[PDB]
Amino acid sequence: SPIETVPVKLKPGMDGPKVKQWPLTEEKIKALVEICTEMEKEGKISKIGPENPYNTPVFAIKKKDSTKWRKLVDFRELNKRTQDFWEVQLGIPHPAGLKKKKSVTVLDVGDAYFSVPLDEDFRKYTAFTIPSINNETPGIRYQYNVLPQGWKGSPAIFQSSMTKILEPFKKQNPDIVIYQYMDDLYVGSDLEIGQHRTKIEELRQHLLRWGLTTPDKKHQGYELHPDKWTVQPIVLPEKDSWTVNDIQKLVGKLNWASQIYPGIKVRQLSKLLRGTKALTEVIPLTEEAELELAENREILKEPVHGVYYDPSKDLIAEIQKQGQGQWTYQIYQEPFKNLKTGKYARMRGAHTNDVKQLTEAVQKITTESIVIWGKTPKFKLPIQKETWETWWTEYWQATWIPEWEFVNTPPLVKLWYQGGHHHHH
Amino acid sequence: PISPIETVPVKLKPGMDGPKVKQWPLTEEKIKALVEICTELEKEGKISKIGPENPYNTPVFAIKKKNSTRWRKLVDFRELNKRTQDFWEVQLGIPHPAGLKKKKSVTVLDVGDAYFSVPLDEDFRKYTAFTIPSINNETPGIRYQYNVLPQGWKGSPAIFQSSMTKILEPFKKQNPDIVIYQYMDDLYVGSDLEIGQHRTKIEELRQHLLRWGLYTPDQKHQKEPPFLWMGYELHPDKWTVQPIVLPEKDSWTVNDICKLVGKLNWASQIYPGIKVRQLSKLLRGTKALTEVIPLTEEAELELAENREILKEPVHGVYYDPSKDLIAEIQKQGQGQWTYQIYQEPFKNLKTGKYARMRGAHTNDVKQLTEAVQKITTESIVIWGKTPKFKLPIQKETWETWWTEYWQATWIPEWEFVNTPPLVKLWYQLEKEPIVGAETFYVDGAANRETKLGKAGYVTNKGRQKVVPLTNTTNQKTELQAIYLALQDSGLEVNIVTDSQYALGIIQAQPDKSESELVNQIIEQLIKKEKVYLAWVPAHKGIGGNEQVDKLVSAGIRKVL
DNA sequence: ACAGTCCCTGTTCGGGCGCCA
DNA sequence: GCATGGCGCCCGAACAGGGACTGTG
Ligand SMILES: Cc1cn([C@H]2C[C@H](N=[N+]=[N-])[C@@H](COP(=O)(O)OP(=O)(O)OP(=O)(O)OP(=O)(O)OC[C@H]3O[C@@H](n4cnc5c(N)ncnc54)[C@H](O)[C@@H]3O)O2)c(=O)[nH]c1=O
Ligand SMILES: [Mg+2]
Ligand SMILES: [Mg+2]
Repeated sequence: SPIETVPVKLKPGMDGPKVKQWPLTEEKIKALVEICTEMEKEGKISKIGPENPYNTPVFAIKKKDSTKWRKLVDFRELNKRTQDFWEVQLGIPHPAGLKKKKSVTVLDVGDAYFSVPLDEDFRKYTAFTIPSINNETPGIRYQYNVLPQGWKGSPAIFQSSMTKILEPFKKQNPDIVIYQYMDDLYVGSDLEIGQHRTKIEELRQHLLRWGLTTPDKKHQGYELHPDKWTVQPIVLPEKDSWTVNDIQKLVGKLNWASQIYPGIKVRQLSKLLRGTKALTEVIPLTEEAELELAENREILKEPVHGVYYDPSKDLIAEIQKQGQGQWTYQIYQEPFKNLKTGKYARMRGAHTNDVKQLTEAVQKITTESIVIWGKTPKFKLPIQKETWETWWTEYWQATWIPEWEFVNTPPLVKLWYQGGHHHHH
Repeated sequence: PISPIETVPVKLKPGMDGPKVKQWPLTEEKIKALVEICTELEKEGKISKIGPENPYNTPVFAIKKKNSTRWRKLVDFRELNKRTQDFWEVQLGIPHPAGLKKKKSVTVLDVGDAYFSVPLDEDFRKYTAFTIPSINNETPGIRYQYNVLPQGWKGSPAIFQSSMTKILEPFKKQNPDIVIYQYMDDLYVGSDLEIGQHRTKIEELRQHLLRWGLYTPDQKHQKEPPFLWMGYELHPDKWTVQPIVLPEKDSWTVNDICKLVGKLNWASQIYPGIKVRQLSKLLRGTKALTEVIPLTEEAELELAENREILKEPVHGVYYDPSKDLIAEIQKQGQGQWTYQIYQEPFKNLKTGKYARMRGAHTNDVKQLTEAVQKITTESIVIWGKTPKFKLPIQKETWETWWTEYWQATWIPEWEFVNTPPLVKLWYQLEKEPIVGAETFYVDGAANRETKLGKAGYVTNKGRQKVVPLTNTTNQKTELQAIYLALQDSGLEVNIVTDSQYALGIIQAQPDKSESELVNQIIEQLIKKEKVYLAWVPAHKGIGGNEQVDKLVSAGIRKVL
């Protein structure tokens, strides 16, 4: 009784990944060495030498409600070089469903993949090197022999199986929608939370009968609710009186806004500052001014036109630090053509660590993207490369990792995406 | 004896063949050395004489050893390496004494002819062919072909290190409690057994290797407190760098300065306060190793003060996992920072410095933050954790900062220490406009062909000014304007502008810069009492913004 | 209303040196 | 006319990207 494999043709003129390993902490290493000994015992991975010219970094993480360490490979770069494989030859289709469901749960089904053996040729590319503290010894190198947790190509192969494992469950529950994105399974229903959870518990079960494992938690809501997700846009402050400074700033936003919506008119308001005056000096809004203002304030309600998602393009996510622990982001494909826009609040049961927040925020944005387009956005992170590369792993909690990019560009547009409208009480 | 360990399979890059580079002129005297050596490696079976059919070759040569008492054969496989498959290096970093724990007993061994004890993949051997000239060069010498790891190959270092790890795997399993640091063929074995028991294991090990071909000459430290390891002197309770000898000379060449700073920087490990800033400026701009650069004022001085530090030797104390670490940093000089990590107050675990100045305009907080991050990383590499920080910065200063800077930012657990100088923001821009203060509307413009420029301001109190500029950039002018506005400003001023570029630099509260102008703007800002810069969309006809423009862009965009 | 160009700044990569082997 | 791998530092050139003029349509 043999067990087959799918050959993973790598794209022409494509070289494997060669990324140096980033230094891990005392525990991270410890746990990683253990995870690796077993995996090597259970024949999941095998030790390799330096004749193999490839590499990918790895690290570990400890999830919420969980006190077990999970190995995590950053095949992010391998994914990029193996895209035609999992996005064309064998691609998991994204159903517009759970975007709509009232509740979605995410299961770490990924462990299933260890079950199928990985092609022999493609194996060379799964190499990884474990570092040693204070460099006692030269890094140990291993490579997978089975579908690995984190490669987009793994979920591409298992598709054949996973579908069969689910035909039954999908039969008795014709309304629940399940999406498989990498190591995860998004299970969404319109049922009641109590019943929902139960159906989930039933799904976990269904999986066990087919030998699949789903890490369980120490159990101290969690699940995502694609309803309380609301795209909230720009709001022109509303005040009783107005000063030059104010009108200027207002024309600021409005001007910037005219880029998103072309309806914004600034003509009349501009007239108010017709001539060089002092800043604190007060100015009364005229008849034609007040109209225009309100005229504009109205426009900012109807979202732009031409915001049609297009799978053939990347997905870009931008985060703005609003401070006070408040955050804001926009996701788009073409400039000024936002596909969504939300915010991000404070931590419950935790502290206010500037970085960590972004980390949480980034993950937040990512799943929403998964659920909605079944694709990951490219993040433009508002933090220095080092600051971030120093601690994002220390707070990370997802099996996948987005493609980030750094950038600095202050609120020149003077708080272009936050709270402004507050008149006297 | 060669080794019984499986060879690592190696190949040349596709489409490429072996090297056929001829042997170059060698010292008749030197040759002796190689001929001597090759006769040995021959009987030992490490290399082999080869026939006429082998078309490959590669120039070889010798070089004095550690004690110049012998010679190490080297090969110039530079041409081979380029035609050889890539390898992933398994050497990730370098051990460090400060990351070492105490052990009742210690020993350190080395492997005689280490490379030369690891079999070289068979089929690859062809290309390792070379040629040894005759003592008088009458007729072709002997053509030899390596059978073991040859020095000067991409593959040797990584092959060995990987193979040397496989060898130590069994041994390591059986004695989990022994500690073995392996850098190449260099072994440091430390345990908590008794001197005698120790020697035993060491005998197992030394023998264990011997079964694998890893010979072990009696030139390995046994019962000696001063352990010579990785360039350090390892003592029972303390350690230090090995004799560090700064060069002493009247005039210096570019290269001489390098050797210097590299020496001094290697001393920064434990010798606190070492600075190479100025000394480094000497090698600014394209130069040549030979060129003889002159030691300026500072440099002469720095090298001096830096020379008076290496006078009284220092020591570092080993690592105790039983108590969290501490890293303290202080502001050395403008841009420069030095730190030291310890567990006990006076007993420095290790020291260092951080001078890298990143960016055009920054300030101290940001640089301070950089060091924190630099050390944090370096700490995880050595100890695996992040230490607690003692920083010369007001808890209040920082909070203001991270809660006002637009980028995400953070420092780990840290406590304030009042050890001057102290980091602080030198001024803050007002959140709201200041009542009853001259409101300067400022701009400037320039011709990207004539390079001429007018930077001007105009206020609500009817005051006005424009200055002409020789060769400037449309950006700088906008800067100049704000300068003028700040010069001619009062003590409380309002400045509106259309230049994000400008506005941008200023909003991050800089306290340093490579830009002359900015330092002036900086200086001027400190002196101020209540500043407030505003922004306004250019060419939008707003308030005074409209006017200044009209002015400053007078003779640069009139007609074509 | 959209390329083509310029200024300015940031990141990577290569050279030299130090240190270990 | 003199090699290899690894890390560190410093320097500067090369390449990238983003806002703002500029010219032509
Ligand atoms: C510094 C340096 C290192 N390396 C690479 C290649 C080299 N591996 N080898 N072979 C490995 C370890 O460096 P190491 O500094 O240990 O040199 P190596 O191992 O080559 O020789 P080693 O230094 O260990 O030998 P010595 O310390 O000079 O002498 C040891 C003594 O032991 C006796 N001895 C050694 N071998 C034998 C034998 N087979 N039979 C009898 N006596 C022996 C002999 O009397 C000699 O004085 O790093 C390199 O390529 N270039 C370099 O510049
Ligand atoms: Mg040796
Ligand atoms: Mg301007």
